[PDB]
Amino acid sequence: ASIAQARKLVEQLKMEANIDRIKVSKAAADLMAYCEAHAKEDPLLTPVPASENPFR
Amino acid sequence: DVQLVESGGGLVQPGGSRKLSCSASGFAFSSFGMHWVRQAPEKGLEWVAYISSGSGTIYYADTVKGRFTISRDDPKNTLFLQMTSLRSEDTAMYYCVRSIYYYGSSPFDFWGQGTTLTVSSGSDIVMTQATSSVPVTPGESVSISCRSSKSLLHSNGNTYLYWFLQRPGQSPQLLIYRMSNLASGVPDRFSGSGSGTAFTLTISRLEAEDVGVYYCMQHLEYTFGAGTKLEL
Amino acid sequence: ELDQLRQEAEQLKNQIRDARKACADATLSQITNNIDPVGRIQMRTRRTLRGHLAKIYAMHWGTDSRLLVSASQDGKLIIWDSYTTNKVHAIPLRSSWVMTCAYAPSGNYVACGGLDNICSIYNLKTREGNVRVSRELAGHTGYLSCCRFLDDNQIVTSSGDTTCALWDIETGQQTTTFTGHTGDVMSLSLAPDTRLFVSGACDASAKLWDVREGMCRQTFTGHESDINAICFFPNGNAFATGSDDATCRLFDLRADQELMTYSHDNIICGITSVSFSKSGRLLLAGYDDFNCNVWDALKADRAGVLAGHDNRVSCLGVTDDGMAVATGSWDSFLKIWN
Amino acid sequence: TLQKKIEEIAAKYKHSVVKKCCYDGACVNNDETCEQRAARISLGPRCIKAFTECCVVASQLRANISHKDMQLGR
Amino acid sequence: LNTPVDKTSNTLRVPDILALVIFAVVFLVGVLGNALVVWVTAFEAKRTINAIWFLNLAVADFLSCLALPILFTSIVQHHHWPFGGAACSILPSLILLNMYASILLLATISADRFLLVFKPIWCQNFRGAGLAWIACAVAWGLALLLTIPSFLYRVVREEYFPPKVLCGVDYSHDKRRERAVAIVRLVLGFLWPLLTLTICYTFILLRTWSRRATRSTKTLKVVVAVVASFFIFWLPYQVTGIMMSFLEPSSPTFLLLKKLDSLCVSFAYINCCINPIIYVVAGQGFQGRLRKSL
Amino acid sequence: SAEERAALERSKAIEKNLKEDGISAAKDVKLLLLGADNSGKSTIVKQMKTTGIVETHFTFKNLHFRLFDVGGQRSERKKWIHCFEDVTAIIFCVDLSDMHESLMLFDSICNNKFFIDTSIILFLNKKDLFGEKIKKSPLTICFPEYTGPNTYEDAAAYIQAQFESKNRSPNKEIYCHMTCATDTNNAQVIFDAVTDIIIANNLRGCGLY
Repeated sequence: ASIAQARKLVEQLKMEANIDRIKVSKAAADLMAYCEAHAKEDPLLTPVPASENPFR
Repeated sequence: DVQLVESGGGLVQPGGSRKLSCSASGFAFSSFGMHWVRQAPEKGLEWVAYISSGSGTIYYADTVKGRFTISRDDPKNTLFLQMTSLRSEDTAMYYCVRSIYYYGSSPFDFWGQGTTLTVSSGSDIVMTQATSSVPVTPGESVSISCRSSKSLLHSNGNTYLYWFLQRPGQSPQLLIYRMSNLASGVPDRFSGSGSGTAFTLTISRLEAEDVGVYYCMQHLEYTFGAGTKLEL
Repeated sequence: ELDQLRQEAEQLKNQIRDARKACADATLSQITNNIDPVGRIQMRTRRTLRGHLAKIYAMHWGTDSRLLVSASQDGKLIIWDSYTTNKVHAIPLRSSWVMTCAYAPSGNYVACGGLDNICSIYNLKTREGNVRVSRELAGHTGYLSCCRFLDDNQIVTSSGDTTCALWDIETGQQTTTFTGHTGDVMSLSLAPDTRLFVSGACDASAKLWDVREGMCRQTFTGHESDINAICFFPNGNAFATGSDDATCRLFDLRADQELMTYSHDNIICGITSVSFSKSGRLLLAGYDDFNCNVWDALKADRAGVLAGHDNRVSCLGVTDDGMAVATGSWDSFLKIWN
Repeated sequence: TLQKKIEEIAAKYKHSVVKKCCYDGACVNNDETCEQRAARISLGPRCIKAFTECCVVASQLRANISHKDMQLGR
Repeated sequence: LNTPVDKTSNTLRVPDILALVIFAVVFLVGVLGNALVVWVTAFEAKRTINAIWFLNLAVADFLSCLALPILFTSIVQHHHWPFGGAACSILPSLILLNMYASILLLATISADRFLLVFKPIWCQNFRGAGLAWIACAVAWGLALLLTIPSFLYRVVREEYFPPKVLCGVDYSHDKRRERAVAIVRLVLGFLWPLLTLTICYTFILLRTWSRRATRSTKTLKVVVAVVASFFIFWLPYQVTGIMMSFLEPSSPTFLLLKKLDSLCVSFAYINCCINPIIYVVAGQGFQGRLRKSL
Repeated sequence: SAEERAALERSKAIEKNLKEDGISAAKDVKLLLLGADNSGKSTIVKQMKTTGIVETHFTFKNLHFRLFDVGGQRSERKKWIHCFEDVTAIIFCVDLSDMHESLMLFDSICNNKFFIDTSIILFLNKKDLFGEKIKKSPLTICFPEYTGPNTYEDAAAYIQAQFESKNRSPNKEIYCHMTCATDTNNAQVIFDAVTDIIIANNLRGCGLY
């Protein structure tokens, strides 16, 4: 019957409800701290040295 | 099932001519260069010829230029060496070989069976080995070495050296290419390293299958070293 | 009755929306005031891979950050040595309508597919010397929109039948089939950890699927229109989406909601693909308006523009070494930038 | 021929004025019948005679030389 | 004391001045123009067949235009020719090479358009860079064959009074050979091209405006732009050429022609001026490229 | 350079092969066979003598057709119709056994920005059963707006006008044709429209447009 897929949606939504939520502040901290940690390894996000460039 | 197989050997009168033939199968011949490398009946390997992919480029050994000419016919998956005005120095077992050149490819990845050309009596990159023989015992670790006249580390970062193993009565085999990279089938027991002009190959946990002559080779400019014979 | 469980569905959706709001104590757009921009990006074409002759649709870097694969309408899947511009291989495709490239993490395999419903896999390192079909991964009902390798044996596919799938390349059967979009799936991105992958569909809903347990761990619905690009943030916790809404947004898998909208008033043009720089600071998105933009993910401003294409910038990838971004286009010239 | 003939004919005249008068009147340009153009040249009768003779011989030379002056575009 | 009044003399006056200024206009446009066309047709094109013809036409016109300092000076220096006899035998030959290369390239462009509009399916068996290059090479070969008579009969002669030395022609010094030269030059350099343009573009219009949605009015506008300008600019030069070759070496008629020839040449060069402009303006696909060039 | 000269040589061979394949692929003419379900898309190609795209191809006196039937696979059309931009013509066809979803499909295709300057060939298929339909029932049931008689010519012209009126741009042309499954005539009309189209594009390349 057509009700089955709606029941599936209900169950999926409950599973998502049971999922955990951190505060968005913590996620923003995660991303910004990751950027400040890994900037030195990203010669696009920070200018490349002219002579080190592999495409120089 | 790759096959490099050659035919056309035997006796030839000095001053004559003979055409060695290489009849390959099991791979896209057209994509590959070919070299008709040869080995003296009791000595080391020697370069002879070079037919490129699609026959677009060709070189010869200084000891055979003009005398020896090579020709490739892709639709028949065959390479030829036409030798003219044969000298005693031309007597050797001739091995057809295989190569492909692109980022990360393994030149000389396959070698032929060998044809015995024999005749009766009638500014270069040399390679040298500090040892002609070394006694080895199974399970031990053997460290081969060779040295070439010039540094093989090109500008692009590659050191263009290759390591081959020859067992008795057997075709030569590639172990390492560009001195760090294992061939697709060589066991991880073998491993190469080197720098400058000093060049080595290490084999740990030597099995009996690793006995033979470890010829090194250069490829920076279009030769083989003398090779050291490991004794069981 | 259906009305009762539909009411329960509405209640559950309202409750999870309420909890999602409860997690929204802040947003990065208001935290980022404490940090400075990267300044203007002005990257220029250090190479141009002018071999293609009809509308490169997709491209993907190899793990070595030097080789490429590029699929185009031409019917050729020609793979580049980026440094020397050499066409090291050129695979004659089964179909010219390929929308997807995948370059295996080991470099041994490449896969490609599109309107033919098939994720064909090509083995590059054959002893025979030429690239050849390893697998025809037939079994989707819609077209394919993205492919990514987890490892040389199992690949994940996104398709237009509203399902993703994870395959066993050794037998060609879907070890897991992922369903639960209402629209059709346009893009896909394995996490760096290879444990979870996100996808986005034209119903504006993007979600993270765990590959072992195929359950969607979070559904994201901030977009007004079809999701067209997907890519994970390098840390594997956040991901960003591009859409025909002429805008991108950033999502977080542990906060389960949107953080930034990547929209400027003058860009009324859809987004064809997205990717991140190695540090995640820079989000690179290819627009329909003949150019890509590069935008600070933490700030959403356009840090720079990588215009220079005669047509749509249809695909985009960034090296693992973080020293180059490719921008394929319907102009058929693959610009490589730094 | 022309240069030697003109030089020798001009040598007949014992004044710089007559020398000029022939040497410049010899101009081989194709303006018709310089014998009539002499009416438009102000000079003494001696120079007029020198001009007329010098010009008639110069015009004969220019006529018989049979060289066509195509102007480099053809 | 060097008052030049004897017989006839003049300064840089005479309509030679109008010829000079027409050369100036064509030079300004051709240092521009054809330069732009060659830049686009090479850099942004030459992977496309239909840029081969326009590259060749633009380069031929460009070289013909860079020939203009020589002609301009030959005017203002009253046809004095400093260079040696071999220079008189060669440079005034390569100039005609470039000009007739331009003309024959217009003719073969017209024939190419004719095939593109009358053998459209078969052009997707013919059309390809190879045959385009072959046709352009044949155009250049014809231009050399039409240059040869200046490659043989050129000579240098002198006045001996000043240092005045000039470059001309001696047709066996005194005999009827000029007529064959001028006749074949007229035919192959102007009339056969004129017929090619007119016939082929008339056929194009009479089949372009048969079916709908090819009745764009721009085919007629451009066909007129080509044929009308070609006829207008080349007819004076060519009729004056045949006339000055047949007509006797003197008398008021040939004198009047020696006054008007410079203008006739400067007027033919208007076709070298317009050949780039017509396809810059009509080929509106170029507009983006042209704007992006600066 | 080191022996990487051989790498550049093989790169040159591959690039030359790509060009040789390109100048052998552009000879074929691309057609998109849009249309509503069961409209006769398969029939026209069959007389020419599957879960995703099918790209049947054939030749007709020195012209090779790539004739894509993109309609066999269902997803949002805005995501895969845009691939076929740069196709020479849409071979749109319609079946009159219905149906306004076909009218709506045409109103989409003929107006689509990716086909703004792309010609369309409209095959009004199975006229035979259209005549039977109007003979057995009034056309008003299909078009309440219809005021003309139920005679074949008037009704057919009316529906043809309904379709071609959905054009929003004058530059394109809609080569509507009432095929009635006539053998080899549909291929002839496809060819004639395509010949017009490629004369147009040749002429437009030359700078005459």
